[PDB]
Amino acid sequence: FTDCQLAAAVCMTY
Amino acid sequence: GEEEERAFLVAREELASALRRDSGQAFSLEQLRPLLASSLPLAARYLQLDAARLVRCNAHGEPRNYLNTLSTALNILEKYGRNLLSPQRPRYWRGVKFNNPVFRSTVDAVQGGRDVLRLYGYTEEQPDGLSFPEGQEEPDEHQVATVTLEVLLLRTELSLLLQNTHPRQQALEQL
Ligand SMILES: *CC(=O)Nc1ccc(NC(=O)C*)cc1
Ligand SMILES: [N]
Repeated sequence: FTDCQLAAAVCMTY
Repeated sequence: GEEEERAFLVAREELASALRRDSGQAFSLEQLRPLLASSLPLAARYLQLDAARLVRCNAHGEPRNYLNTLSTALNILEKYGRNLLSPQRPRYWRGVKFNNPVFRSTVDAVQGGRDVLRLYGYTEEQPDGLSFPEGQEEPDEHQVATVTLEVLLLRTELSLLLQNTHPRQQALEQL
């Protein structure tokens, strides 16, 4: 994945 | 013996304080040299993370592959700790749900990835994931900063092993 897919996904699990 | 350990713990506390000062700070390989070029064993250098278990229990297949799956999990786990130290935390930071494709492919793809979230403060086992206890209203900055630094340091150590430029590569390769 890209670094922005990871950050956006982090906010998705909240 | 205890002097090399003392110098490590002092440098660990110094770098963890800078994380609290700025949660988006990027550390150079020079700033991490006191933490990278250390002869101390893993148990003396990783006080919160279980580096040996996270690496050996996930060492299955080729090192090119599982060291990378570990790095991606450590990368996304670092962002979890950095958001907790941010001056403007995310809205629902208190809980983390697991039914996400990226989460399944990163954190839930390595053994012990969920347990790193416990070190941040997500100790309440919920149906869909983990959450902070009902008592705490804000995360412990010192605990989050030290765990985020250890997650950052381990990802750095694994990245140098993949580049074959680790200062103690031969010792770490023998897990
Ligand atoms: C490229 C990049 O930095 N992207 C990015 C996307 C999302 C977020 N944050 C959230 O979704 C909360 C940060 C960075
Ligand atoms: N969430």
